[PDB]
Amino acid sequence: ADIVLTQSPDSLAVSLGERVTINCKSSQPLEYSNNQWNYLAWYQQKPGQSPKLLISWASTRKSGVPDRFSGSGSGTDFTLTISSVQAEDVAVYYCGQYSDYPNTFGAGTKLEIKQVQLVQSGAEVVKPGASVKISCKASGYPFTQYFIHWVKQNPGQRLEWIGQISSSYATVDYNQKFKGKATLTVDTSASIAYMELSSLRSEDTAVYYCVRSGNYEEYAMDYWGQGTLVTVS
Amino acid sequence: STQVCTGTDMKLRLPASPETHLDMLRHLYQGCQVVQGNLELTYLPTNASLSFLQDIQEVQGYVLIAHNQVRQVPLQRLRIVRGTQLFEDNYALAVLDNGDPLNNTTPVTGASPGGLRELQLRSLTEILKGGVLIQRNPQLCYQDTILWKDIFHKNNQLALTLIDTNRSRACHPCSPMCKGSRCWGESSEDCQSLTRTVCAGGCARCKGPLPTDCCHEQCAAGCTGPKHSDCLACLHFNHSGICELHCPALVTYNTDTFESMPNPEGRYTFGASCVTACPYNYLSTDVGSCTLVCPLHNQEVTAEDGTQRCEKCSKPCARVCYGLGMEHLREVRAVTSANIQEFAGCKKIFGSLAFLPESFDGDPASNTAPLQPEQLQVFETLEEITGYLYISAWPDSLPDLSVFQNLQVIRGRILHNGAYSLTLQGLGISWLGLRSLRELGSGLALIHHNTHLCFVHTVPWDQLFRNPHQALLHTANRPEDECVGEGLACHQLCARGHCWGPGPTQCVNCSQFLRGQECVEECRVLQGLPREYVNARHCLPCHPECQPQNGSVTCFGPEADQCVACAHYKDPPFCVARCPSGVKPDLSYMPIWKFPDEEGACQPCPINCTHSCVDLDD
Ligand SMILES: *[C@@H]1O[C@H](CO)[C@@H](O[C@@H]2O[C@H](CO)[C@@H](O)[C@H](O)[C@@H]2O)[C@H](O)[C@H]1NC(C)=O
Repeated sequence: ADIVLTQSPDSLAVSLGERVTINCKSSQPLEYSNNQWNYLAWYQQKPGQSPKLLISWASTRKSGVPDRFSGSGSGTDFTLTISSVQAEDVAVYYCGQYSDYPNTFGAGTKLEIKQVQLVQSGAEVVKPGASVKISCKASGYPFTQYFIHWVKQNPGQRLEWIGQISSSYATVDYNQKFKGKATLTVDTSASIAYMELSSLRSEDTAVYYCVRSGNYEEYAMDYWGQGTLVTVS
Repeated sequence: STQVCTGTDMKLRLPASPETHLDMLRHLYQGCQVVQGNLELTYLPTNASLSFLQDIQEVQGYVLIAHNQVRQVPLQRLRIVRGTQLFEDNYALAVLDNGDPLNNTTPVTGASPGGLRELQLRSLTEILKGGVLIQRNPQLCYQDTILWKDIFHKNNQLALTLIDTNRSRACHPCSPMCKGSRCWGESSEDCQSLTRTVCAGGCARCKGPLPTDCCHEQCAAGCTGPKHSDCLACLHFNHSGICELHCPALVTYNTDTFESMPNPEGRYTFGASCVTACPYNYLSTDVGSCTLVCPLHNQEVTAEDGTQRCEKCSKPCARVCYGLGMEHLREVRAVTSANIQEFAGCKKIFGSLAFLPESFDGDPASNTAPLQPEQLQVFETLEEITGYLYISAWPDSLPDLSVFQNLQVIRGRILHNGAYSLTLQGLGISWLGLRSLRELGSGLALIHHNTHLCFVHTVPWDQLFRNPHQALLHTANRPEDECVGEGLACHQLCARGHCWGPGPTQCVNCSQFLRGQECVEECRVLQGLPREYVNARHCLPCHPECQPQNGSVTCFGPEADQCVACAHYKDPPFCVARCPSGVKPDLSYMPIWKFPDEEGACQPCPINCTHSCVDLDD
């Protein structure tokens, strides 16, 4: 059974300096047998732009993100808390687990008031029933020492994990939901990952994000590309 | 002794016969605690109990783990790798080509993929010499988290690391119990314990942060406390618990003169331990070492008991027969026409003999003609091979290895592939025929792919073997029962059914009596053409001057004095044909002049000086 992450506040409108919590419950515990690590990340999508990681391992905070943002929880309920929300902090915040395949995300929570670079290819308009091959060019890091994922974000703005390719051996894990639909490739000699959406229909209208991931403490997906919008006629 | 096992020395070369390759490893390491060479684990399948490696603690040479589809290799207890031999001559640990990219050979939804996953070396805290090579394991994790500079010894030149980290699998972080984030695996038991970089000043190894925690200067992998006696591994020699830099010498200085061994305490260097006597198959030098080849200007001598030693050639060092892998044959690799004549009239070969196709086929660019089967009988006189014997090829006009029918011992001090003292493959001989062979000194025996070879289970292999971790490995020879079916079974006189081939010249022990090299029912103790006696089950001839005794026994020993009753004339020393007349008894002694009696007795006769009596003769 696939891991369902359900976030508690659909949306919060709130005053500057006020304190917020955002909650996330999963259907199974987001831990692994061998470790006490909790396989949950929090991501921030401020409108206009790609999601960014703030907090992995539930407890652990990514370097660079300010101290107000704090990760709490273990087992099956995790909560993000912002000590005092600022004007920079109006965004949609996404719960995200990486304990079991397929990787799943939460519904989102929009808050309101009152060097690595993955450069995705251009936007695309596609006749239903045809196919398209989106690219992603990595820079600023040793390519072969990291993985590459693909994540779809649809019109209503929820996130679905498509799959992962090893950038050295080209091996790929898929989500079953995308087995016929997507195929991941990598030209390792050029630092480009690719994805090929085939037999496109209306529900493939979405934005397709390319997301890096690494090893050990850097297990969770950290850096997203700018996105490619694929709209079908 | 078990707990000591030989090395291996095959590198990446494929198992000679794969069907028995895992078997060799299990025999070779089942009880082993110290490998005295290289631990090489190559070409192991995915579902392969390697449960037998669980006790390995030291490795004298290098550790190679290469071309295996197995997921885990249980070397958890392995503590030190001294790197006396190095893989590629620059690596004590080498880990290559384990996961296969695999080509979807398994179904698309494989239960799981192959390839080593974690190194799981919870105890490796010392590499005395050599670097680390890790390449092309796609399922491998944590290789890069380890701090290898901690493992390499203070004095380890060649402390280089080439560690590919391309993986098909993302590695879960080290268990949270491992503050520092260095671990051999996902488990909380896999945390890299530190013992060198975390040390107090002016030390080499330590148990912890402070100077109380510092290990004795003779420790090597750590310590449970400060004293020698408290080490985990000794930098040099484990003198029965205490770790010391030298073994006690064997010439003490008694206060009054250079007396002999403190040998109630003096010991021999054997690997990284001090021992009282060298183990079986090793030689003793006078410099307190156990060796496999003697020092220069020296000779192998023996002893009535069995022990072999080295002592000086006080004369010129008498010249010897070197085999392949010794001196002018150091790198030649086959017995050929160019060198066959060098083994003519040798009782003992220092080195090895291998016979490959190139021996008997041309190789005309070399200009060495093929070896003729007639030439092989150069080896009739050969009693001892110090190295190994290896036969990939053999004239089909020869049924057996009778050419070597006087071979008594193969020492196996040098071993083919590091593992095998006797190998025979692809030959189509019909029986072995090594009637004299009584011991394989070291190593295993590998006899495979000999279509017509019978007389393998007839050999009492267990009584050739000395050290444990020796075995016969055999497959693809002729089916045992296809042999007795056709009338090839031991001679009826062969004791307990052990022979090397057809007939009474091939028994191991005759059941009854042996005349010469043939088993017989009766010696000729009574009715006999030539009269003979028995001695330790042999028929040996009586003296030609004992007289045949029709009905009764004719002698009691080989000498003439031993005779029952002489056939001509007697002189008290023994039975004689002719009474002595003036033979030289000594260079400067009087001549003995005697004559017959009617009684057969030689009696002396009366003389002066110049004319004597020889039965009426001057
Ligand atoms: C040095 O060699 C000793 C024997 O030569 C080893 O002692 C043995 O220790 C085991 C327990 O580990 C006992 O069961 C056995 O009877 C014997 O005492 C010792 O382990 C070894 N130690 C070092 C420092 O090498």
